[PDB]
Amino acid sequence: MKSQFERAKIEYGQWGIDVEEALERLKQVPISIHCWQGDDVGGFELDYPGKATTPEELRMDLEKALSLIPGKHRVNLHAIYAETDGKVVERDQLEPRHFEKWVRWAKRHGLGLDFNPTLFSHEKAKDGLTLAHPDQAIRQFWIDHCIASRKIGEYFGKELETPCLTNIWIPDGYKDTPSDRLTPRKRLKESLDQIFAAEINEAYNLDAVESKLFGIGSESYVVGSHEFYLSYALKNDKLCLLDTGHYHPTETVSNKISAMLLFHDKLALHVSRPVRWDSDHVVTFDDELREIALEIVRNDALDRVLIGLDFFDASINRIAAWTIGTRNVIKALLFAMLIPHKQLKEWQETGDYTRRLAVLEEFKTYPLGAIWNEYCERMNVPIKEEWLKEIAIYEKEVLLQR
Amino acid sequence: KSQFERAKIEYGQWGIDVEEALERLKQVPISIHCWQGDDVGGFELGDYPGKATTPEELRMDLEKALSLIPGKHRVNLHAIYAETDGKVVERDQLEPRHFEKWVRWAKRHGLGLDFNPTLFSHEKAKDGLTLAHPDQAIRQFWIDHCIASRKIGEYFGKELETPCLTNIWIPDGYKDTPSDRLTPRKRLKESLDQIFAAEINEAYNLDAVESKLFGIGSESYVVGSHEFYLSYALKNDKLCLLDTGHYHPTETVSNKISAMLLFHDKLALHVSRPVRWDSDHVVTFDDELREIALEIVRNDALDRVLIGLDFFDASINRIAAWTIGTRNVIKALLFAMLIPHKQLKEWQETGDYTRRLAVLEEFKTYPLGAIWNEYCERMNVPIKEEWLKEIAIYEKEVLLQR
Repeated sequence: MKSQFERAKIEYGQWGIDVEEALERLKQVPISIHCWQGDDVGGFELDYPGKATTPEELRMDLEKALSLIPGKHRVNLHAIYAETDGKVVERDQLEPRHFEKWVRWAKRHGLGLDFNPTLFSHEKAKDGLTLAHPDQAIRQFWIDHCIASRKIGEYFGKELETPCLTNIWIPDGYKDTPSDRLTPRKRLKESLDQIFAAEINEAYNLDAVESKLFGIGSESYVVGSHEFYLSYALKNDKLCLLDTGHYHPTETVSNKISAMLLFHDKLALHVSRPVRWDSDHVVTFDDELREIALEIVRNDALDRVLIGLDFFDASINRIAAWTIGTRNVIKALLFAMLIPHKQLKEWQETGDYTRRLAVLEEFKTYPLGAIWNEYCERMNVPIKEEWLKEIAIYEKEVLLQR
Repeated sequence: KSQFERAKIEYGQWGIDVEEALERLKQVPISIHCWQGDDVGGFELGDYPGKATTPEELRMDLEKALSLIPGKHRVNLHAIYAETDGKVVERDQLEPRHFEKWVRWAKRHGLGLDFNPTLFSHEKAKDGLTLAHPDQAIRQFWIDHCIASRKIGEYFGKELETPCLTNIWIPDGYKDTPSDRLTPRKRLKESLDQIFAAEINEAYNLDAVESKLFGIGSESYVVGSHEFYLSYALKNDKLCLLDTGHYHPTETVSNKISAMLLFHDKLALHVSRPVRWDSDHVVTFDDELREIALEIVRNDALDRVLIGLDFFDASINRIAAWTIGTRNVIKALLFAMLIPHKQLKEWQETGDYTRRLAVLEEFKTYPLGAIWNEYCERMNVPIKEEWLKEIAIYEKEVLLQR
């Protein structure tokens, strides 16, 4: 087989694409994978079979997937994954102790940890408003929670010697047509001001705001819109986090990256396949994923774009969702590394649209597979479909016994 | 007129004061664009007949339309509308002297002027790049044209004692998939920086940037994107101009006003009807326009939102196009002012989504016509359809003879 790799490399090398430099480079990009795929977003507070229902089930499940995904990565956690020890602990009261085990496990595995406060599935979120709720006592609870979550993020970064991204997503909005779009937004601004009042060293923690266009039950209006967070983050030196499923029909995260890189040091990204609404299907190796990777790489933004997954498909093997999802994004970055950017750029500069079109096109049939397979061999994860066998045995022996 | 009086009582029962609304309405200026009158030809060195051919014709046509539009408004001029007395003047050499006849006309009619540099239909725009052209000599030339345009808007403001909005819209982009989305944008940023270097008093001039998603010739990519402009304008304390035809399918300006007023002092808005692309059909009294009006009125923003028209329809009478469109945005403002905000606000704060919905819906049949008709008589413009006569007469007696 390995001649295929040698032969593949001379094809890319005829363009001066150094595949050895690309693999060296790819090796180091971490992808933050999301814990909630493992237990259908259950968490530990107070239809496909085999989910995790237990911290020790979830960590094992994560290990299984990680061992099938080449490289070294991070795990992205939600506050409701706190380990309380059988004590009822309220969300405004969560503390570094409540994530001690996660941090120990991450250290053990060489992982980073990213965090999120949870502002859904909760008594105090029942009216569909949280940070932007009319009642001052509700807003304050959620504020205290977010502040607690930042503290927990600071804890992660200090402990793991890699900054944690603490991302705020709120569900706040209305099912139907609002009579006031201004007042809830105003309240959101005021809540976020208070959440970010205390400074945290950015070696330990970075904050992100995540917009959404609509959700089920928040259909006609959501408070934390794209224009809102884009202005807020820029005003207050915060990261925007972009979810490829959180935008308009035909709306493109690839088109935004480059523009944001001009005005923001760093940018955060959640990848998820939306199908007609924000369905959070599993990421696929598709045109827009390739296009994103091209922007990341082309723009020399590998350390500037913090790449994460977010999807929850309960219709298939969940270890498999993780392994497919993450291998696709890696494959896309690899493909983007294997593009002749200099010639493509020069062609664009000189108005040679004919060649720019032609080669972009011709590169879609370059031996990507052979480069992808060799990289899997060296990074000790199974090649091509062989990772399926590993999942089948773990389904039989572990998942199907639960 | 007793008809008016019964209507005033239906509204007054919610505590809406029609006389107060009418007096606020009378105050609001709408910026009417000159280029509808000559089909965007300008005066630089099949369809409906009798378009303006010369500035005197164009001014007559505008006077006519204005005579049918209730209130006191403004005219938005494009640089190609310079009067250069038979001389060729390059766009970078344009001075206030080339607009004194417009300013003398404006002053004599009590009109404000708004302005735009002209960055299209020119030898130096043939590649479909302008401020973002790879060639430094091209960029520099258009930079100079924009600077010179800011001085002209300054002239306007000094002269008319209302500040001029000088808006930048550029056609820059690529037909097909670009291989570099960042560098043209870095260039656009740099150009703009230069354009805005010289300070000018906000009493005389305000600058705005207009994002588009896409046009003919530029389908895949537009340098001056929404995200780009939003950040630019925020960092550099400049205005955003939103064009209701410049966005995604299902994407609304009405959902953005509230977010932007939370971070920008002032906003500009062009209204036009997009039919499936940025087609610039004549504005109609529709759902989104009403919803735009609602946002402006209920967010207290009648002095914060600079409202203008942008549309070029050649299939119908051009004076009618202005009178329909401006009459529609004024009609929509009136509509908004006659909505019981206080109660609807309070109901949302309360959770009474049933009354919010019911009542917004019942107001759809309130006697708007009777108020609108009274208004038009008070303001000395024909009522209902009767302005068609003046148009028919004008067409026979003037536009036939052209």
